Amino acid sequence: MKLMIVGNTGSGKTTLLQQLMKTVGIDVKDWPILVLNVWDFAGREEFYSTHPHFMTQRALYLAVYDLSKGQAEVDAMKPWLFNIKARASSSPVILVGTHLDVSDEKQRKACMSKITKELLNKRGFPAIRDYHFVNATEESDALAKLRKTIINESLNF
Amino acid sequence: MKLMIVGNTGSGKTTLLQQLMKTQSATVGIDVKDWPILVLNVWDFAGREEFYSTHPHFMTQRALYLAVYDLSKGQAEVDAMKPWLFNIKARASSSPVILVGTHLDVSDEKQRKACMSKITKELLNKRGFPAIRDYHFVNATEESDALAKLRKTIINESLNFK
Ligand SMILES: Nc1nc2c(ncn2[C@@H]2O[C@H](COP(=O)(O)OP(=O)(O)O)[C@@H](O)[C@H]2O)c(=O)[nH]1
Ligand SMILES: Nc1nc2c(ncn2[C@@H]2O[C@H](COP(=O)(O)OP(=O)(O)O)[C@@H](O)[C@H]2O)c(=O)[nH]1
Ligand SMILES: [Mg+2]
Ligand SMILES: [Mg+2]
Repeated sequence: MKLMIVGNTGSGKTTLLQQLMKTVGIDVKDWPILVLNVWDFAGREEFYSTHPHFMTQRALYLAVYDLSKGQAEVDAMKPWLFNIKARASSSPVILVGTHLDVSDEKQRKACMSKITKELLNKRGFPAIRDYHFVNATEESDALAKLRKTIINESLNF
Repeated sequence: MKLMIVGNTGSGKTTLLQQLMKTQSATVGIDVKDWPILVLNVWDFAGREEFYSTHPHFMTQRALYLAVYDLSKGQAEVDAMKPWLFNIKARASSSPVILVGTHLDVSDEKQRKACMSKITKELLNKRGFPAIRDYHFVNATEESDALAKLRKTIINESLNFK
């Protein structure tokens, strides 16, 4: 299923691949011939960063959902939270509802009540550190706050 | 730090990242970007099947490797492969590996004998390196018989690996 292209930088890995199929640290492509999931690594540092330890222990999560689709999308977050918990116990999560610009207040408050009650303080869900509602298509106050929360969480982990 | 962006397709994950950073599928399944602020290694998952695909079981136990070196730099590059091979071994003792020397077009005939000799006697059938299935020498920039043989080896081993 996966084809990993490894070796040192400048050896021709990306060039070889586009020729077979006929810098970014890690490039992930599908190759239909049987479909192979191809992982193109720039060098040793990038391969090392995929060790299961970093992948499962050293990660912080943005769980993103479309608020304009209403509280069922918040429900759609539960399977994600169980999966995230199973990858790591200690994985902190920030929930982000997008499409705020095309959401009603009934939806925003319902989703928040849902979040507050059903997701916010539960074992074994991950620790959900904050939640945000944003128009993801533009710069805004709320998006800048989300940006700061992501920084604060990365530093304090 | 890794930042893993998850959720279902079309929820705005890639749009949200682009906005945050301003400071077959229609979309890439997994996109991996560095974000300098502290550098965040950001992994943007299109959806559930893509996140699933990164389970450590699939990452470490369901992977075939193309181990690439520059043959115009000579037998020292074949030596450079040994650390890679120990590393691949540590992920799964069973990982199949195909070795490929590029830059054939700017290498000597002797360069290459030395590499093949080196590969043959130091890497080929060795407890515990991984399972080195084949080796090839190619100009990676063009179609060739040699590249077509490599393409075939990849199909063959992949199918055998399944
Ligand atoms: N002449 C020649 N140049 C090559 C060959 N393979 C790669 N290159 C050149 O090597 C350089 C590095 O290639 P790249 O594909 O970026 O290497 P990567 O870091 O391993 O992904 C590029 O300028 C390629 O065009 C080859 O077989 N022959
Ligand atoms: N109106 C609006 N559209 C959004 C928002 N976030 C994402 N979109 C749109 O949703 C569609 C899918 O976004 P994309 O980033 O591809 O979602 P992904 O599949 O989760 O990566 C695009 O047409 C975006 O412009 C938002 O907050 N408001
Ligand atoms: Mg490359
Ligand atoms: Mg996307």
